Amino acid sequence: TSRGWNDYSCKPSAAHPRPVVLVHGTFGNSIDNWLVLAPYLVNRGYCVFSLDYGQLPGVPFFHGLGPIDKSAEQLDVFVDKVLDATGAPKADLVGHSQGGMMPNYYLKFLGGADKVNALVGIAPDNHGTTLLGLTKLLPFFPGVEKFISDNTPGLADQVAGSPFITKLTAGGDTVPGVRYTVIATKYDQVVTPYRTQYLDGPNVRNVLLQDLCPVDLSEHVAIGTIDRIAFHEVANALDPARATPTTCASVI
Ligand SMILES: [Zn+2]
Ligand SMILES: [Zn+2]
Ligand SMILES: [Zn+2]
Ligand SMILES: [Zn+2]
Repeated sequence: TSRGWNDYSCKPSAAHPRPVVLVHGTFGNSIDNWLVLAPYLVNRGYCVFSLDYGQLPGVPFFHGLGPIDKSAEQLDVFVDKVLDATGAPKADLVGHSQGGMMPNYYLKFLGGADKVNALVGIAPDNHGTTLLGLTKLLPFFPGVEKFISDNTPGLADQVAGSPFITKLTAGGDTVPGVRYTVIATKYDQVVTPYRTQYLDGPNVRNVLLQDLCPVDLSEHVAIGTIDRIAFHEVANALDPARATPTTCASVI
């Protein structure tokens, strides 16, 4: 097999020689965040893999809740396991929200630079957010509310000015060797101002969703779960040689 989703017998083809690792957001998991994007990439011939991270005992389905440094270590082990199995030298990473930000910890402090070619962030909180902003996720994930507080570490670590965010962004945003893409939406209600999602460096491409389609009004959750315009742009970043401009026509 040269395509699949969590199929560890998958072997990346010559057209798509790097396997893709998908990294969910806050309150997400390896399956539900990626019900549209994973098949979408499988149909374009990628070997796709998705991990669970930040699990809290007694809270199935809703992850990204444990300490984000520990989450980055889970990502570390998971990428090694995907590379050990596929044979490939490097993986490409796609992440939504927390999952677009957390891999920068792996890249910067756990030697992920070696093992990663590209990091694509969809609505990533790259310089953190507020607890108030994170509460705007709750209507999409009701039932998680009773198991969390302001001290839930996966939430507190995302707060702009936290010890975690301070450590992560003390130096520059990027690490040499890696191609970074950020896809943001101006209607983001969770991570504001939305420009703080953007990365800075020589090898960064920041993209505003509404530049691609002016009438795509996706907010924070939609952009990383169901938005095919966003996902077309993800497919461009994963294979820049065969990229084609993303317009409203990608909505199907
Ligand atoms: Zn499910
Ligand atoms: Zn899970
Ligand atoms: Zn390692
Ligand atoms: Zn920065």
